[PDB]
Amino acid sequence: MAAVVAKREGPPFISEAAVRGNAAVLDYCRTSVSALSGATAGILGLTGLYGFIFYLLASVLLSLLLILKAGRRWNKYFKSRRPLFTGGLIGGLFTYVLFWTFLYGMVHVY
Amino acid sequence: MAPSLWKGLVGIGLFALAHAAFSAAQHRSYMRLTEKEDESLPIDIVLQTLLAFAVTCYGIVHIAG
Amino acid sequence: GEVEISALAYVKMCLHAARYPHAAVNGLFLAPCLTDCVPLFHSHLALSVMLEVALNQVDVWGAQAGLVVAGYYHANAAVNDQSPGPLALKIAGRIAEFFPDAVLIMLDNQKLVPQPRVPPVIVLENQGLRWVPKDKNLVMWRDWEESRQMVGALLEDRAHQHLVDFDCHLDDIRQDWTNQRLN
Amino acid sequence: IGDRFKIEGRAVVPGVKPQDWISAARVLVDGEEHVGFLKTDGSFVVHDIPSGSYVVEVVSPAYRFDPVRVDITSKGKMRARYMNPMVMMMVLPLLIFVLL
Amino acid sequence: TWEEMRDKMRKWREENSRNSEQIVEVGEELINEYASKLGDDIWIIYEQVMIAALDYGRDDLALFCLQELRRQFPGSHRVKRLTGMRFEAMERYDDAIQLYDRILQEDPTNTAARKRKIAIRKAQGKNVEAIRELNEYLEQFVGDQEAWHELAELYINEHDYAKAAFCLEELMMTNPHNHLYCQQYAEVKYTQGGLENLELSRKYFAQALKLNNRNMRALFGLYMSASHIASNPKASAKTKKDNMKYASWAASQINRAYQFAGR
Amino acid sequence: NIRLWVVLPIVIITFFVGMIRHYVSILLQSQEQVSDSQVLIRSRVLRENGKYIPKQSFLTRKYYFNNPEDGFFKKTKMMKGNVTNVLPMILIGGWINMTFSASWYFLNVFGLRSIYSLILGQDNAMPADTNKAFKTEWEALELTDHQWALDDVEEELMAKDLHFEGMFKKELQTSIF
Repeated sequence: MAAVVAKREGPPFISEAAVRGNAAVLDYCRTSVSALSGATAGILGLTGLYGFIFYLLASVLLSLLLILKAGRRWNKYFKSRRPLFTGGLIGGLFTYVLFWTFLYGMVHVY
Repeated sequence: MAPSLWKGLVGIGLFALAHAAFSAAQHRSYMRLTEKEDESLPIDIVLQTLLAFAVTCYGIVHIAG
Repeated sequence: GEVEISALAYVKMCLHAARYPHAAVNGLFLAPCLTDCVPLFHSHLALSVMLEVALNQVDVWGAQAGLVVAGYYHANAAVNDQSPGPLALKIAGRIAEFFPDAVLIMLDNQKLVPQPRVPPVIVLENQGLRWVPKDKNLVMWRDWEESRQMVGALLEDRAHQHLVDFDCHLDDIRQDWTNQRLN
Repeated sequence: IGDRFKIEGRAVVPGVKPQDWISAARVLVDGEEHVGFLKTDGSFVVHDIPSGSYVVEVVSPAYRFDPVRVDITSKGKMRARYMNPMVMMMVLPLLIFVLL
Repeated sequence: TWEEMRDKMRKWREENSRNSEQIVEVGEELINEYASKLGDDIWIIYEQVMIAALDYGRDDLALFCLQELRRQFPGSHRVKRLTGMRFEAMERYDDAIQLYDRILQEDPTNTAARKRKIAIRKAQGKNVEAIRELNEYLEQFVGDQEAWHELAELYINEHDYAKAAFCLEELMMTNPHNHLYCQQYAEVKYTQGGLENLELSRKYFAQALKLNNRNMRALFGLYMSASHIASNPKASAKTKKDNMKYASWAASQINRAYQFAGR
Repeated sequence: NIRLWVVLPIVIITFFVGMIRHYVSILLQSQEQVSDSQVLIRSRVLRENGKYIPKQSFLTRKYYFNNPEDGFFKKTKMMKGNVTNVLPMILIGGWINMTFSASWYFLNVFGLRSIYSLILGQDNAMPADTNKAFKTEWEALELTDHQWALDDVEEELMAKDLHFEGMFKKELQTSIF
């Protein structure tokens, strides 16, 4: 209407909205992570110390999937590069083990 | 991955979970019920576990959105 | 002077004027000998900048045509808008040097709510630079039958935008300055 | 005879089950191995126990029966003698304050 | 549903356009066709293509589904808004006044009603009165000075240039990234032209020209900004020649433009 | 043995909290001041933008501010729902108590974040302004007449980059062609 013919063939600079968007994307990602974490737990049932090890490996695969969404845009379409991969999953780790908790279904966790 | 395929493979992950559930049933059965405690991780079961992990991987991948 | 130009240009001008939702636009008219015209732009639509580049495009495209500068065949707003505005006033005033025999054109625009097809071609000769309405015989729509026919056609055909402009070239950098093809 | 003496005196009977007391009768010292009653009613009466003393008792699966000590005299002198929600709620108010 | 078309219209509508005659015609057609395959969405969905008749006026089915809603709408001001729209279609100017002003006496929110109110007061071209109205109303309004934008559009159409470029600025501020709107206010001061004009105008103009590396409008825009606004022949050849080298820089990108035009 | 027959109560409580969230959301769901507040927001935003605003524009706005701020200050011269949301904890507590490891309360405290997140797939959950306006506005107008000088300065700094960068702009347009 007003500036009807504006027709922006492109939006403005990267916006904190979409930043938070991709961020929560990573959040639900870590969610799925903790999910697969309890999953592998059940797959082994072990509360064994190797548990947190497989959890590490999981988060590894997580950053690897982040890489799989590469598009060469490491910083470009995804503002930062390193801290993104540094996804601070500590509390969800708790969750993940909590996930592992139900993995106890066989015999495991008491 | 494809989003319809995403929901499908997520369901496939849950299905592998249930397969493993029946498998662990049989395993603990052999162990205690059958009193044959040699019920180590069935190679089939371990392979299914790894496959389900990978299914979850590609699932979340497509689940990026 | 007697001249029969392809008002298909002004036809599409008014077509967009409606299409630009019933919206008034900028429109020109000139040639070495009057054959076509040019809807200038979209609404209140030639800036010091844009009007300047208009004159630029004029010198060039008419140099690209060996043309002769005449003036504006533009589009007002009111349901039967025929009088000019200080904008169109200065338009005709400056164009008085462009050509010898200043005239003016008129048409109704009741399509604010409506979607019309009436042949509105009217002439008001700018005698002494004042748009004195010429004898209503001169205010005529030649082949008003075929005129309104092609009008309703382009309406349904939506070809109101089938033409481009330097303002389209403006409203879109890469766009054509006329869409010089049959559309 | 003190050296072996009867079992009676200022007796009493809490639960003596009219026509039913001696049914499953228990009364003695463990000990002074003998039963004491009087079937005509069951009224505890025994004999033949040494002097000094002993506590005795009467019992059966009936819901009123008891012990009593008896002091026996060489003189034969009859002697004797006798919330989950609460924990949860405490937890809840603190959590509400923390969320606030 | 032809969910392809479903999302397509969700967008088209969402695109907030008005080229709705034939497009929205096909749309409302498909709506009438497969509202079954549509479901809950139609609750307002077809409305989009529907509101085209608002302009267009295939008012039979329009008013028909409209009353379908007016019932489904369990009697709220929004159906009343559609009602003001139809009274417009019905040309029921004073009756639209009745309806709208009444809703006002009931609900004060949708000045879109009052929008149409001033737009009718001046629809035939009574711009001045309804314009002062729109002034006091934007004074009553608080938000999308996009409204105030078009207001000032009318204003500087009456050559109210001062407050016009003022609001142009204010808007672009509210639109911190007002790239094309930078181009706009630029052109506003162009229409003004002048020394302090030149300064602020070419400033925003090139700021976006850079910012919109595709705005060839803005190219010639900031260009003529410097080249004319203060640059009237009394131009100081120190700064004039400086900006003239920059004009040669423009002209270099412009030979390149002619080249990419050959491309 | 009885494992699952008590276990499933976990998921029971899970979807139960889900209902709590969504339902209770519906339940909580179950003008002059506004315009003034909008104006106040605009004024704050205006201060926030300042830097973007050009100095000539800033100065004009500053004149508008000086006339107001003073003018603006002159113009603008129970626990029910909390206890409601809380008591359900106690109700479920007594319930599970009757429904009696402690994994009940454990998973209870546990699941919330993850579940609720995935559950919705989302979170599933006058005078003082006047004085502040005068004070802040007058300080802010000085701060942003400096920002205003910076806004205008942007033009001059931009100028050289734009000048040389015009060929690069032609390149950028051709690339976006």
